[PDB]
Amino acid sequence: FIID
Amino acid sequence: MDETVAEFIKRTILKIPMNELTTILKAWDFLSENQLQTVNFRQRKESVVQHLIHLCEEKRASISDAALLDIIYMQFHQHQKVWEVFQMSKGPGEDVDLFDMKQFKNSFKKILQRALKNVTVSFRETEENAVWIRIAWGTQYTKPNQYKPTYVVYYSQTPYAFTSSSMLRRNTPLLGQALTIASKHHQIVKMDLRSRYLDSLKAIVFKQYNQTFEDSRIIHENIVEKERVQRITQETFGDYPQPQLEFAQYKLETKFKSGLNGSILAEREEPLRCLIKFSSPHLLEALKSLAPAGIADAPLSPLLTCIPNKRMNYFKIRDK
Amino acid sequence: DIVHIWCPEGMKTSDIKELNIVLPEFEKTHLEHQQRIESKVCKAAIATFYVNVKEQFIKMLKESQMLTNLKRKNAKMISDIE
Amino acid sequence: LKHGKTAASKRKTWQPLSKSTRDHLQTMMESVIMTILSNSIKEKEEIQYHLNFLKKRLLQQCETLKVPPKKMEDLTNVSSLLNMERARDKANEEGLALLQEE
Amino acid sequence: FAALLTGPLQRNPLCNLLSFTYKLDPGGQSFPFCARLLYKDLTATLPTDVTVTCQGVEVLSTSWEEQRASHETLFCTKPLHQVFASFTR
Repeated sequence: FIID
Repeated sequence: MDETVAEFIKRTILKIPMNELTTILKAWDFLSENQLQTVNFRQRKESVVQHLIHLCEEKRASISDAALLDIIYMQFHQHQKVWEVFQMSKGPGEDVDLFDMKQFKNSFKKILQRALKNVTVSFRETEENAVWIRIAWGTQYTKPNQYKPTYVVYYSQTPYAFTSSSMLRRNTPLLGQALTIASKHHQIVKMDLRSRYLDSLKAIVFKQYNQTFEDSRIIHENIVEKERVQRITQETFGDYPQPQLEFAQYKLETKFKSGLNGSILAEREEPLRCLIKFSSPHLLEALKSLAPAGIADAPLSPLLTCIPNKRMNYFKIRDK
Repeated sequence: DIVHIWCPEGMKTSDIKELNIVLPEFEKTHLEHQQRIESKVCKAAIATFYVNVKEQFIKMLKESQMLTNLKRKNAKMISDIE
Repeated sequence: LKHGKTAASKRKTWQPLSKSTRDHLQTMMESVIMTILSNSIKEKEEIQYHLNFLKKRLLQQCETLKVPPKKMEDLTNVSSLLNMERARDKANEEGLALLQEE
Repeated sequence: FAALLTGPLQRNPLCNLLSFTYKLDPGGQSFPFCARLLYKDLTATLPTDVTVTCQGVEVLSTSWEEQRASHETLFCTKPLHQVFASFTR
């Protein structure tokens, strides 16, 4: 769960 | 006296109700108080349109005086328009900035009279030095867009701004860089966060409003479960007052993988595109009641708890 | 159905106005009035009416094409300003 | 000037001629009656009678002729309607002078 | 000390640049003095850049040049609440  | 700017004077009388009609005209402070008690406010509303148009004729109001009334009407009624946020960046090699209000009001006026020939610029200074800016967009020929204005909120020292959504999207790089040059910055970044309450969007960003502190016959067998599902919500959310956000669009391009099914999308390499919107008021204290209800897991996901922290609601999620 | 419409050269189908049908109707009823009059000084005034008014029909169509010329100039320049 | 020869399908959406076209044609008929009577010497009565019979006939044939319903400019104010795009085309020349020189 | 100043005031919340116009009576004539206080060090209280101008007349003797030299020394080495109490002295 990373936000780009 | 022009007729088309006198239509906007009688429009804002029709757009205010009679209970807060004395609140707007005392803060407008252009008419004297003996003429406010002369006009009977207890009569028919179309007589209030006829009596106030004689007061605007004999005192010789202008296009800046009628746009001064539009700011005070949108200050007490902040619910009709949304507010997107702009993020300005401080350049390298800078330690202190030089700001002046007389240097701000002429540099923002000359940057809009040069680009377009019909731009109506009106200013109003409020409490703790916040400038409130109306822009009426005219293109090349007509007197500008009086029915659909555009508002810029700027607090005279912050690099953060609260700008409303205009219906003319082609002038939105023109409005952003004009605030960048006059406030001595070098980069404008449109940050993706929007709501309909301006008082809640200044609480979630500026973070000065969020924290204000200085029988054995009904016995449960779930001792390990009952205070486990509420201890995560007290160390993250708590019973403290929270700002209001009512919208969050979640653009998912994630995949499907689970240990229960072994033949459901076991050969798919293509992404499953999705978009998940939330349309409910006061969402930050609405999701905290699902965990003592038992319909949600006590390890709550961090995408719903980083919303006052990471300072946006538009998220893009990647998962295998 | 061989009734005529007189237009200047360079026009299209969607540019046909209302004055280009009345002008062949102006000359069709012009010859039907001349045949009932035997006076030579009365037919010369209608021949004076045939020259100067048709000159104003050329003048009202040359002004009308310049109204459409600067309207298309205002539509072409607005792509150049933008 | 080229030919006509209309279709049989065009005669279904036709309209009569507008009022502001006929009011300018009534105005220039009264200007050209005063042009001939200032230029005539004798027999001013019956030459006027053949022109009032002609303008009765020419306004009758405009009521019977059917025109297409496409929009046109007003012919009555044709000296003043011509000048008002010249004030706007000059406004785009100085509007270019606020743009090209900057 | 708002009764000694004339005209409106323009204040920023960081107070890095100040502007106020006041009047004094050194010899019986009202002298409108416009002082602009710009700050060069953000971690300090005392001013660094002091520019004091006059809005009214300036064709006079050597009294106002000695006064403008007196305001520029008493704004750098004296704080602003103590120099307003010296103006009533």
